[PDB]
Amino acid sequence: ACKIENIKYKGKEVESKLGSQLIDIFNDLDRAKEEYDKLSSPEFIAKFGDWINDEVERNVNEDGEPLLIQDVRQDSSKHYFFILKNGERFDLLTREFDSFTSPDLTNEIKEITDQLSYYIYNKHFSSDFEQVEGAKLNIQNEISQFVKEGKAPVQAAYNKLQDPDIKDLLDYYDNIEKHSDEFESEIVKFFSEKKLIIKDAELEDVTQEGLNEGLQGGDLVQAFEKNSKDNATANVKLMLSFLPKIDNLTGEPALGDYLNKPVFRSFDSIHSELLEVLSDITTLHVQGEVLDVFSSMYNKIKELADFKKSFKPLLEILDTIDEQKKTEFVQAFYLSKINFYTTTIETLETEDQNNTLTTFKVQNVSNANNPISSKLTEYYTNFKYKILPGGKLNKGKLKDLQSTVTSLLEKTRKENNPKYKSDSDFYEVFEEGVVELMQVFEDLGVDSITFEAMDIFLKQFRFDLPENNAYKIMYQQYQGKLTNLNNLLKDIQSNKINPYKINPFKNYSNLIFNSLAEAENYFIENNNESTIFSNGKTYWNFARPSYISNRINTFKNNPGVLRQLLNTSYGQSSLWAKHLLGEEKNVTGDFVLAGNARESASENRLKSLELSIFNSLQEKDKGAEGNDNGSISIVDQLADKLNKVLRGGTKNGTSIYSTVTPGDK
Amino acid sequence: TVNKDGNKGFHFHGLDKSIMSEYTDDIQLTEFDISHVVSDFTLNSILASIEYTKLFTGDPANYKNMVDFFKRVPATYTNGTNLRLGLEANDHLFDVAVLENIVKPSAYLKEIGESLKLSDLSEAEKKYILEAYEDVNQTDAQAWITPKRWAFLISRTGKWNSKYQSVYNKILKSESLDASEMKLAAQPLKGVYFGLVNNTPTYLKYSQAVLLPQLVAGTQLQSLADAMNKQDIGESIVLDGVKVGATTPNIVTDENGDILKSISLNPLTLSNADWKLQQDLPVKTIKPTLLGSQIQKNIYSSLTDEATYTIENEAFNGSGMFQAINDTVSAMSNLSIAGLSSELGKDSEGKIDKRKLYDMLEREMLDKGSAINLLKSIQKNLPIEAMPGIKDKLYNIVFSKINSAAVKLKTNGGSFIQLSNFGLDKQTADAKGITWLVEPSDLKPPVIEKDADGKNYIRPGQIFMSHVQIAKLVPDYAKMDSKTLSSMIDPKALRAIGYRIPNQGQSSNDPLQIVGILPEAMGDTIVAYTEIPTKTGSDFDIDKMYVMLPNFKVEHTKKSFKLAKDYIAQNEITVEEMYDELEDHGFNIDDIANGEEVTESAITEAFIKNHILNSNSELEYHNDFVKQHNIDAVNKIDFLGYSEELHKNKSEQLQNRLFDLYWAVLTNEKTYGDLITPIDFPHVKDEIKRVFGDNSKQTGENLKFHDPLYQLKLKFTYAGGKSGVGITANMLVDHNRSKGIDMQFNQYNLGVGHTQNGNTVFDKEYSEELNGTRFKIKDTISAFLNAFVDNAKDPYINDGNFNTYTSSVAFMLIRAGVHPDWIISFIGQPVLRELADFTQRYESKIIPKEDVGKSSFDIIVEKYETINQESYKDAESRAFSLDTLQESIEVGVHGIDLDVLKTFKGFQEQAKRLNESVQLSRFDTNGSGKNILDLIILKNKIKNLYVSEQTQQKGSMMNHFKKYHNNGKITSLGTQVKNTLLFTDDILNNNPSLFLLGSKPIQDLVNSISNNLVDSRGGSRGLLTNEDVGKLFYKEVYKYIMADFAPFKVGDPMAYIKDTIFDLVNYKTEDKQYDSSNFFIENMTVYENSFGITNKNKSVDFQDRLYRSAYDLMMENPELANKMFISSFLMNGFENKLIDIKEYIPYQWFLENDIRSFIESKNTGLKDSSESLRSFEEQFIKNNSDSNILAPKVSQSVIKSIKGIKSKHVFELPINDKTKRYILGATETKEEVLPNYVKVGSDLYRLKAYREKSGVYVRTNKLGFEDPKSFLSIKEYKFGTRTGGNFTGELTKQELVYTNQWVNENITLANGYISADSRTVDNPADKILEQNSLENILFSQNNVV
Ligand SMILES: [Cl-]
Ligand SMILES: [Cl-]
Ligand SMILES: [Cl-]
Ligand SMILES: [Cl-]
Ligand SMILES: [Cl-]
Ligand SMILES: [Cl-]
Ligand SMILES: [Cl-]
Ligand SMILES: [Cl-]
Ligand SMILES: [Cl-]
Ligand SMILES: [Cl-]
Ligand code: NA
Ligand code: NA
Ligand code: NA
Ligand code: NA
Repeated sequence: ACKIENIKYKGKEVESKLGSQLIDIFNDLDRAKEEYDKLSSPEFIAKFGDWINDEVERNVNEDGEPLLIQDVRQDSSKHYFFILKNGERFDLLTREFDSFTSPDLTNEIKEITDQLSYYIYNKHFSSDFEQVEGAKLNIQNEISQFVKEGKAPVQAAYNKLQDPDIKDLLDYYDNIEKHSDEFESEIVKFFSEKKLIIKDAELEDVTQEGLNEGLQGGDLVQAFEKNSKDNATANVKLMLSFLPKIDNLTGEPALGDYLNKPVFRSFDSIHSELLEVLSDITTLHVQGEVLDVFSSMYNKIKELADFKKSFKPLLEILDTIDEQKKTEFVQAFYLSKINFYTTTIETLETEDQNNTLTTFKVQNVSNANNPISSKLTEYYTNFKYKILPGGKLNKGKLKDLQSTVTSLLEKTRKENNPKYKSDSDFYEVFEEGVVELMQVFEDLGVDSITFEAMDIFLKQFRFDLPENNAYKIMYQQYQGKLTNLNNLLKDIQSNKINPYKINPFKNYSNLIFNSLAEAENYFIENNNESTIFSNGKTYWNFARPSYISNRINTFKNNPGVLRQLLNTSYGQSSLWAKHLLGEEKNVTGDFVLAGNARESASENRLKSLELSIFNSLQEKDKGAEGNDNGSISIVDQLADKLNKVLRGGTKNGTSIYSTVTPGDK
Repeated sequence: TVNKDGNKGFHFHGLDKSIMSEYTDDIQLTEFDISHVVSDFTLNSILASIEYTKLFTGDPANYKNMVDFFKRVPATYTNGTNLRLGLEANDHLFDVAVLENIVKPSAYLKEIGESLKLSDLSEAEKKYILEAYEDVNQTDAQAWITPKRWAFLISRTGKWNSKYQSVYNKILKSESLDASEMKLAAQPLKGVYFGLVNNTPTYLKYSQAVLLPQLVAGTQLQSLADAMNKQDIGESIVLDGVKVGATTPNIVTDENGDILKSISLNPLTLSNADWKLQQDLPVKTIKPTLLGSQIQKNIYSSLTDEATYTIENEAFNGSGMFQAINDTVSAMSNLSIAGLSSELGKDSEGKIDKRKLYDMLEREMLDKGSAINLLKSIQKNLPIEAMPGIKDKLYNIVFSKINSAAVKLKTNGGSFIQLSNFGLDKQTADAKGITWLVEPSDLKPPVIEKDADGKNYIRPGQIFMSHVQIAKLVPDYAKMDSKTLSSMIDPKALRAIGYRIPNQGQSSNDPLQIVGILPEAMGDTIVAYTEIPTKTGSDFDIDKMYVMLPNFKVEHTKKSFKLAKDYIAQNEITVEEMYDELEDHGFNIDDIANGEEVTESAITEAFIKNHILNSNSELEYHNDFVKQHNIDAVNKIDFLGYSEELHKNKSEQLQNRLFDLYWAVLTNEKTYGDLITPIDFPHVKDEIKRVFGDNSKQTGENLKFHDPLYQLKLKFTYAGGKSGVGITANMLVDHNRSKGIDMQFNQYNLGVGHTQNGNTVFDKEYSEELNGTRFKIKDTISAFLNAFVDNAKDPYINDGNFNTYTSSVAFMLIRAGVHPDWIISFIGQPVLRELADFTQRYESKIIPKEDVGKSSFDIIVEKYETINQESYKDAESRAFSLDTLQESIEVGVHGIDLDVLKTFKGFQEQAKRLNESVQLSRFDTNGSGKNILDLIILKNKIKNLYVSEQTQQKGSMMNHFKKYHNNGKITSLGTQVKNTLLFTDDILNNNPSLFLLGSKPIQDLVNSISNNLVDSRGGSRGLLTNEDVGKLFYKEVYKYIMADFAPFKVGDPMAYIKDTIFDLVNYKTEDKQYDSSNFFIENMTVYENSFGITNKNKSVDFQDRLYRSAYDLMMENPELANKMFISSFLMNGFENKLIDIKEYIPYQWFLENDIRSFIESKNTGLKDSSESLRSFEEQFIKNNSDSNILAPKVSQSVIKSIKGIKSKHVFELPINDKTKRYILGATETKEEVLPNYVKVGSDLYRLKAYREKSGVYVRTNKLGFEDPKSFLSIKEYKFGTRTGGNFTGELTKQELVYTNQWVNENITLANGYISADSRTVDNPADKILEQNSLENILFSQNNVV
């Protein structure tokens, strides 16, 4: 008991009915009296009225207290508020999931919701989904049944010997059942988002509007205006949703520290990775063998499952899955990368002559803010903070880093011995040095650095490959990168590379920081979608394949057709087939490259070949005034085409040839 | 160009220094270096084009010709769902048969001629129509696939399911689909194909109708289908459906046109890897379908008062129908918006229920799917302005509901894919398949016939269609004999009205009669008479046809009523609950006089009918009922009836009334001509091609077809039409709408075109007569529309200089009445073509402007002033003759250049007036706009056109408001704008406590700031009519209003956020030592001067987890979260920037900091006095001073220095020919007034005084901070008082205070400088706008003698 009493009738046996209401709705005996004493504050009396001395008529309960008004919404949400003199809403700021009190509350309720969703999925949707739609099942019964099932053995362990920890676990499961309708709402949202919703009214409205404006057919909405996740059926969506996070230490699926039930990896990150690796895979007639796209895809997964073990069960699922669901997975990721070329023009004036000169730079916006390159820029700005305060190079601390890395190189030269062969030996001799590298990288601006990544950074991205003999590889990388740092420092101290103009991390990207950014991105989930933003519209960087993309992917992954193209009457004069295939001929008929050079050349020439779509042309720092393929003037497009064609004349440059004009597309 | 030493050379724009260095490092280019660069470009691009033909397109010899080659190139671009192969046998191949084109003469040719004899049409015109119907392409781009092929295609695209397996098994066994499988029908696949079959390019553009056994049963086509099953031929495409690479087509027809009894096809094996399902069009059965925006106004084209249109018990003339139709559609609108009114509790004054508004918004956000943060913000009934993340979306939702209710009117119907009637209307043996409702016969076109009374009507065309409505209402309809179904459904219920968007004419609309119901498994499939392609100008791969269908009145079985009564008494649904669920209340308003409170049986019967025996109902009573009880087949289906009194009619009744009115229009004698004329209108095409040449015949001299320049020009030529199709459709539909009213220029005559009382009058029937020919305006606009829509098939319209520079003037000339030949000769004049090309070339980024501000027109007039040695001042605007224009094109005529330029500029300015009228004639589509700003601009445009008409301004537009209200009778568009623009304006005005940004003070503020702006060429912008300035206004006014919020009031913004950034990164570092991270902080990317999230797209779960993590931070480290939120406002001002995090700031933070009281006090403070907003204006201009319209950039050349002080600090702008661009207008005393704010170079100036005809400008401070390296656009605002920027440099502050010293020392009247505060523009419009309300302005109808 010890309930709260009416302040207006202070010093009497009466209790606060409003106080009991507040007690019932906040579930905290202290917080209810706290809010009640907040009500008696003078500001509330002035804004609402004096119920302690005078007797108000409008906004009062039976016993003379400001009544709580409960609004139940269309989604059965309960909100509590007061009405003041003005008629204004005094919101009571009630919270959902009050019983759970973790300071990191978000991932706690996420773990519980994900486990309930996995329970219901494995029970009902494990076979098929498109017939039940989460309506045959009753969520509430499933919540209660999961609670009972997870509670039974804990109740037995409690009956064996009384322990407050076991009672705490029992109360935690009871609390999971207590908020069963809120978890129901969360998982209804989870399951409804998977199945795509068809919308006929506004679809027909926009179709009629586009036909009025003159958009015949598929040209109504562009392919890259539709997101790639709409291609993944709800079965594939769930199948990718319930994959476990592997523990970075034990190398096995990790457990949620709240319920000791395995926690699952985000769907968005998995979908992004699989798009990156499963895209641009198409059917091929390679050597009289028609390629089942599902196989190559599968192989990719398997290969990827050797690096990131989180995908081990997905592969497993693809083995124990129906052939129809195999096709559903295929069409979920049977897409093509669609990268956008934006031409930025910048005009400057000469130093002395005071005449104009321009520069055209064609950037790939689709894979522009990729996870690796962004990290480099993330380094650079963080490097500006720690080493360049206000534009002054802290050469003292940088020389300190030089001394540290040189002493580390001395230690490597001193303690190197071939008898060391395992990773344990390498760590036994160099853990302190690895930690000092962590510190020098952190001081250089790699704030996000973590020891685990360093492991991979020293393992040269070989995980199950090294096996017993691994000291060499690691050591190599160690000294290599260490030496490179010294060189970088000697280039940044002696001002061969000035930090104020050119980004050092970009310069030493190949030698040091590409691998480092890759290694520390291995542990972070990227929930973003591969999209771009162009002239107010949002475009997606993966689109359902086209004939031209299929043809280029065939040239890249089955070059033999090119040979057959050279064997036909018309395709015999192809310069591009010969160039891509390496059989470049001279003025008399002899090959310009030797056999060893021809094989390597064709590989690189095929890899560099890149289909793209012209996104926009824009003046530097004025992207809002940009022109796409529809609004660009003939003069601007002619200049862009000129520079794109002639850019192959400069060394370390490549030309970009547009196709034959595709009618009115 | 010439360098410093006087040597000549070349400078080449748009070539970057990196490539130019590869030729010569010198600053100047010689002729040889230009030859080098151009030769490199040309030859390499030619070789690349050839390579593309070698690797991707294929040998161009396989194409019809070189001209069609570029039209077929898009095949290489085709995208679609490619299909999975390689898993059984020969996956990668499928056999196709290429068939002959089916080109017949119309079987009913005699009847079409005998009907045209009654059409009151020209003789050569009738001959043209008849000979056009002598050559009908029946199967243009048509294909048929076997059900096996359909199943393969769907299974390999992942779309297969067990219910597809059921419907496929039923398709093979000719079993009728149940109600659940209707959405799983085998409608024709919208696929496309392009591949290289043995190094021959094969391109297949076609629709893949599935040869269901139920379709081919009992018809000729069966034979065809049979062979395909026997020969494992999956697909069958007509020759016109295989653009390139077709083998010799195999013949399948007899001498008499019948198809062969036994067929053996020559197969062509293709590759499945090259096939792709291009459009996955869904299956949408008979449903509420949005009535086409174009047809409901193009129907007036054939209305004539010389006819009598007769519906049941009503008869109208041409004029009456106009009103009648309008009246009916108006009624619909009034009904719909009334419903919305009840949804909002709209008072008589206009105040609405806050609870109901937020309920509607919550339901829409729930249905659409919303982040829990934003939906909780809505649920808390917070004021719309207190929710920064979603304020714009909520305004959008309100506007969308209003427009959709009042404008997006619906009838019964659907969208249907066309299928050729090749072997389907000609029957053999007995047809168990197609459910025939009449005696089986050929599908016949619309012809004129006599009824019993002898009056000539139009026999409607005959149609096949999957009437899913009948199938669900009458199951087992395919079982029934013809006679029982014929009597069962009302003959007036088997009719339909089929239109095609775009409606290029009355031919696109057809009145049709359903002679047979196709199998349900053909989905949205429509089979029409054999001549519909020639009439409608339609292929069979064009988009879905639209049709409007009648609504049904159904007689349900007595057993259905008995079972429903047993269920409703068993389940204990109370008598009131029924009444409660039937919010329609059809009897409560007027039929309770006898009903009162006593009648329960009526409400029970109506509830049964409307929510238990109604197949489509959301109440779920029908579904739970059909769970165990099974409904019975309806006894009779009838045409639902209407009343003459529109208030008696509900929505369905009004829909059917509109249907019958359109039927009477489309089935009348006098309209047959307009119905049967094929859609090609050739006068403009033929004149363009005779005067400028036929470009359909081209040769590749000098390797032209691979030249980059030729391909670029061809791309632009093809892309021209996508712009013109929309404007031409609008122009046609407006002319058809406004034919009766005589819109005219007040005191302006173009010199050509029809005139009334010395004024150019618009939208007469015919054009002027010129050389014995005169053409209807309808026909000319239809010809232009057809040119634009078929631009890809033949790009002739651009050859006549008809482009976006000349479109407005061309259509003004058309509607004025000018002969098409004269328009073609005038717009196609060579000097105007030079003007157009130079307009495009001039605004380009590559070519720098010699004199910015000199318009392209000015450059051209100066060129031809120098060439002709004449002055444009002494040139006049002359209405020329054809011989002058036509000759000048063929052989130059001297002395007419400057005159045609003057005529074109005058015509262009008056075309501005006409297009201003057209833009206010689009309330039946756009409504009041999608945004609040669009409503502002629409209202201001209405007011401006009104005050221009009333002031009797010279080139004004008259009789425009007769489009809303004419002949004392409200019109369709008038009602539309009444309950869209005026409705939303009433809501916004009469609910100031809710919509602050929509309140009258904010609108008046934007009107004032717009009036204080100067449009180029010397105008005062007046009321807010420019879109960009309005967008800037609202985006900055939200910041200005929010700047008074107590947490946001922090001095030195830049420093503050920096501190925040510091704190931020610290958190990150420390979090590493805890190994349990905060999701909100993890997704933050810090820049040099800002922080936020990447603007890449984000799923709802990701946003929700971000919001939850931000709320967890609000509890863990509340000061850091507070700092981050304040920085989120200071950095961006809730504007949709590239690093915005406003939608993840928990609403708990705004509520906790008392945003409710803040917004409510702001509302009640602006309710009585708008003084608090007074200090906003300058800050606005001082923050976005980069805008060339807020602060016009004045050339330093025309600037004149003043004694004592440097030019940079204070200068004087004199009124001049070169400065006429800046005078806003005249004061009361005829004094000229200059703009308040002007920037020169990179310095801002505010006008201080006037000396004589000159105004003095002094430097002032800029506000805000711009850092593109960090995506940072800080704006500095203070509410109610003036503010000083914290970012102006120290030396700049010293210079400014010294300038202030000097200007205060000697600018006084003793020196002759009148202070700027005296000069204000004298606006005449203000009086009119004060004395007239928006309603009276829109409807006019003020009494006169
Ligand atoms: Cl120059
Ligand atoms: Cl590139
Ligand atoms: Cl760099
Ligand atoms: Cl693509
Ligand atoms: Cl584009
Ligand atoms: Cl099958
Ligand atoms: Cl807005
Ligand atoms: Cl409606
Ligand atoms: Cl091109
Ligand atoms: Cl960005
Ligand atoms: Na051949
Ligand atoms: Na051949
Ligand atoms: Na004329
Ligand atoms: Na300045």
